[PDB]
Amino acid sequence: MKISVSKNDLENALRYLQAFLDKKDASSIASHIHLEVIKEKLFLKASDSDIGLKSYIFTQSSDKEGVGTINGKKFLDIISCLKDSNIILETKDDSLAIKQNKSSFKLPMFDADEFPEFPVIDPKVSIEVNAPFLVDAFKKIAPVIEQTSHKRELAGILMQFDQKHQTLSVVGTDTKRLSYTQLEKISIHSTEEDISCILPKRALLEILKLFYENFSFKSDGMLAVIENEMHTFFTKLIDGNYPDYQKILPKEYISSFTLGKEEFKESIKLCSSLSSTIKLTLEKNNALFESLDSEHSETAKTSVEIEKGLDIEKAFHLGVNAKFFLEALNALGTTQFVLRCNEPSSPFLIQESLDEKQSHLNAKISTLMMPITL
Amino acid sequence: MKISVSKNDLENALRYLQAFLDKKDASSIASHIHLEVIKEKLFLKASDSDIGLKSYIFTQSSDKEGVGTINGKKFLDIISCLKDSNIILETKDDSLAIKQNKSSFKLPMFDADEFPEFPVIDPKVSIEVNAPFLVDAFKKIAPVIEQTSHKRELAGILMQFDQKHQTLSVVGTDTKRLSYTQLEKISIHSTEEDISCILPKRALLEILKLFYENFSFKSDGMLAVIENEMHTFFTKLIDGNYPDYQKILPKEYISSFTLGKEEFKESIKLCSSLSSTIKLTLEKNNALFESLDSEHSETAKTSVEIEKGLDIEKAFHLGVNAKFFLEALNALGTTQFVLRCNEPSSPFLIQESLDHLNAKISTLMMPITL
Ligand SMILES: O=C(O)c1cc(-c2ccc(F)cc2F)ccc1O
Ligand SMILES: O=C(O)c1cc(-c2ccc(F)cc2F)ccc1O
Repeated sequence: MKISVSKNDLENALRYLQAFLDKKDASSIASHIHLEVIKEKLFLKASDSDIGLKSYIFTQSSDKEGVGTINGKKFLDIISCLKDSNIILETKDDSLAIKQNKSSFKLPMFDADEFPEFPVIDPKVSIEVNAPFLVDAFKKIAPVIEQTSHKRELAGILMQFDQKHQTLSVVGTDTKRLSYTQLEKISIHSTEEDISCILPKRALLEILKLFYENFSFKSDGMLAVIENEMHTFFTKLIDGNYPDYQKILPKEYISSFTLGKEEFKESIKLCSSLSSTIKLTLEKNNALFESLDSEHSETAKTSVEIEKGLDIEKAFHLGVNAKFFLEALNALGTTQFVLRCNEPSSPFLIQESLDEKQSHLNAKISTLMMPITL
Repeated sequence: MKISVSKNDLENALRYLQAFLDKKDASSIASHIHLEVIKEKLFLKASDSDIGLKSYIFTQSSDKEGVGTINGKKFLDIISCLKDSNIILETKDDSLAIKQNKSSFKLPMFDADEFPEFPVIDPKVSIEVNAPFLVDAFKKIAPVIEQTSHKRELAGILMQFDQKHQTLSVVGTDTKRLSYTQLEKISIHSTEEDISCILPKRALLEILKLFYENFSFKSDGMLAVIENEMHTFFTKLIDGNYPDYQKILPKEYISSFTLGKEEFKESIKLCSSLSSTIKLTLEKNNALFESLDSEHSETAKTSVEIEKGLDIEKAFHLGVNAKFFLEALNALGTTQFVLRCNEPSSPFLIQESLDHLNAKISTLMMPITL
């Protein structure tokens, strides 16, 4: 192996690959990145059976093609200490030499056959993603997903494909809040009419680092593979049947109040200094907030005026988890939000203002939430 | 007590007091700020026996004088979440009320009499600091002082006052490196011709957050008290004798090299990617750097051209600790540095080239063998 590459190209590829390495035992191949030069490209990959990344960068010059490995952490540390000019990488019998002007480094390579095979699938489902809407939905939904949840399938995010109606539904929950969206007019190529892929939280968080728009998503009902111009990412799916979210959603809502998002954030944040739960009191022209499960002797109260009068005969009292209410508001792209309610003891919905209106670039995430009693 | 104060003034004051609170036990008065209104001022204190800060802010309107307390962490959290308009603070029995228009809060107070009284000293030494030299010395030397030092007097920074010749010496060490400076022409008032104060690392760090120039330093040999227009700070001193740092320093050096600071920083940083220690080779027109305690078959090499020839016939070899060498260079204000050596196994010195507003820190360092 012998090549020249751009320092910036190489450093960037190495940063992304860090999260796929077990870095603590430097003597194990699990701490190494597999290297392969083929034609005018350097391929770098770090993976195991469950999750992995294969990246590539263009060579500036190419002299010998071949394979090798190198400790990924030490490789990034070295490159980040160099100038922004080309770097010469060259093997010397199970050792990689790294050269930039007057600086030179040797690191040992391991057997490249000890690296696991990068998997390849025959897809049952595939889409092209040319806009930010899907990763937006992933980013907005992620905070409600618990990796340690009891129900196996709730520890990841749900992607439910309806190729008949051309919708991709994206759903996450911890049983206390459920956040969802239904992305429209998605060109879904599938052998099945309805197929479900559950991505583990771990993999979801890596997808947010690696992709934005202009990538493909493919799956065979076992693995998910995602690819853009630079990267090929894969993860194993979570096996099982994610519960039907549409049967959990209430049919109708008695009341639907249009309220100020930032005003509600401020007030809830303010009251949550002393308590994880809050008592919300909605009147015709006011919203009152009080700390609820604070230690005794501690109180925090505030209110806010509602100019555009709510349809409230009396006074609606709702106990809410502060953090969960905030995160639901944080997932909304509008300046106002709709709070849809039945009784104080039953689930309530938080969603954007004009949620039925169609969007292109971003997802609209709605959140159903169990209230606190009293 | 009752007082209407500015949100930002109160917020800012509370942020500074956080480091002086033991926040983990909220049932302890160590987690509380002492509040007192007197005339046009709200005084806020956070302290124990060992360290403390007293601050104040102003009111413009009528108030009521009195005392009270409040959990300092909870108070900051509340005030940081409020709007940028006036905040009314008022005691109501054993509770502090906070009011900003539609927002209102009550928090339990503890007995203000349990609050440790803020110390007043009869100073045996005092200085007026009207320039950043001292805090500059503190900042530059602080990294060599380990707070977890098992030898007690080395856990703090030395301030050695020489009344007779108007010099303040400031010194830190961990036994592997010793960093020092002699601050000339300082108006020292003191009841002895020589006196020494050792400030704990803890306190040294807080001083850097609070003070810069235009402050007084005072001590009675037991507490240090530092004061500006805004704040009064104190700390307990570390008791015992700081070792004679002056007898440690070599009298003469066989070799003295004037070298580039940033180039050495870069080359050492580069080699320290694979090692904690480095082998330095100085030749007439070259400086070579190699990783030394790197693992089997791991190597990092680089070199730098020295345009102005060094004064050596045979190449000089020196093993160094990378991090200690870097921090010694980080303490220098000049673009070049003087490295002074005897044998490769003898202590070596780093200092500025060509040694009002900045202190000059020299660092003496034990080398690594081979
Ligand atoms: O099994 C469960 O108890 C359960 C509960 C919910 C759920 C119900 C009501 C609500 F307001 C929010 C939720 F996340 C969502 C999913 C789920 O599996
Ligand atoms: O305990 C010690 O032996 C000891 C050693 C030093 C010291 C000696 C030489 C040197 F190059 C650096 C040092 F910090 C400085 C202070 C000190 O107390």
